[PDB]
Amino acid sequence: GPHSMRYFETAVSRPGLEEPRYISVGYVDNKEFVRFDSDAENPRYEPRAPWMEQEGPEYWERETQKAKGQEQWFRVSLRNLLGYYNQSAGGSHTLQQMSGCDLGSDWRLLRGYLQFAYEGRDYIALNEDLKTWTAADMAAQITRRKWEQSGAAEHYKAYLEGECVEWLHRYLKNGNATLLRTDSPKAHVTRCWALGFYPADITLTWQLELVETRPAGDGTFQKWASQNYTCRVYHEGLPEPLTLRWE
Amino acid sequence: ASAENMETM
Amino acid sequence: MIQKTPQIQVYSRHPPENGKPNILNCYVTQFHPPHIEIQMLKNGKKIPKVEMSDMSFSKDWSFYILAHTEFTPTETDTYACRVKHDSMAEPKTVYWDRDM
Repeated sequence: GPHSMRYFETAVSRPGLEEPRYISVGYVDNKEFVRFDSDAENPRYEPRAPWMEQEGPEYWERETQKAKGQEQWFRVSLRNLLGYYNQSAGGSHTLQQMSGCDLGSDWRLLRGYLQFAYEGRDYIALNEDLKTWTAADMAAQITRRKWEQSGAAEHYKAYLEGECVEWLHRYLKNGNATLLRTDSPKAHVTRCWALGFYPADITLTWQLELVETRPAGDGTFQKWASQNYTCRVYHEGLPEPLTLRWE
Repeated sequence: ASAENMETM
Repeated sequence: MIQKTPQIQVYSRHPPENGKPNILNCYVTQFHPPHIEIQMLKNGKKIPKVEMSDMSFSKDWSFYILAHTEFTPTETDTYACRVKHDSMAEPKTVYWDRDM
């Protein structure tokens, strides 16, 4: 089926400290592979999946150094925004970023993402044409015009269409261990439970009160909902939907 | 592989 | 302030059977700002050694995390998750129901 990569980056400013806390978290087909964290001991892009270990110290200097840039970028930006909105001093603010790319089952580029939130509110976003911006509010217009009258979009486009695809095409080839080999739900009634599935997309029914899908810590997911009445399970990995009652 | 930002907001 | 109240679910990695080692999960979601304290309790006593996992956010920008620790379920004891977060005056405590 289809495939994706995403980096989630958060910077949080703090009263007193002149450097914000910074976390970046990498995801492949919706599953974590790399992470950086500013607070930590002495900080770098630790791997959070075993298949990423075959990348050699060399790849980590590259990425770890990249994360150094982003802190710089997020600090300055944190302070540009304070003025844009007349936020006075001593108060806690948050800037968030999302970027990455979708691939379809043929491995070609479906679409890129590059977007931003301030205080948890949409701020500015790259349109699906990788070439123009949607700005949420009047502050974001400043950013927009800076980014127009400076060609950022193409830079991101170049990362999105090229690099993003190239490396994901590769991570895929490096770790089908807990990726391409998807597993599927074991259901039962005690309310029917689906357990053990991957990916997390699933639907449940009763035929004659939704629990949200939830990590079980080991990489699989679970859901539930509560003779006539019978439960059906729908999933990416079922070679035919499941039907049951018992008890 | 993460992306690098250029121009600030 | 821009603030959102965390949703909480407490549950086991595996369906529980007496005296049979397992993991307990406390999944916390939909909250903002991202700072938060999560505790796991055995009979109102702070369980030692809890791993924090995730801390990223979902496409609606709101934050999620998973807390977890090792445990041998018994039916002589209570288990809960206790959360503290600027959006709530007093800590919230959700109790484990083994059928859920």
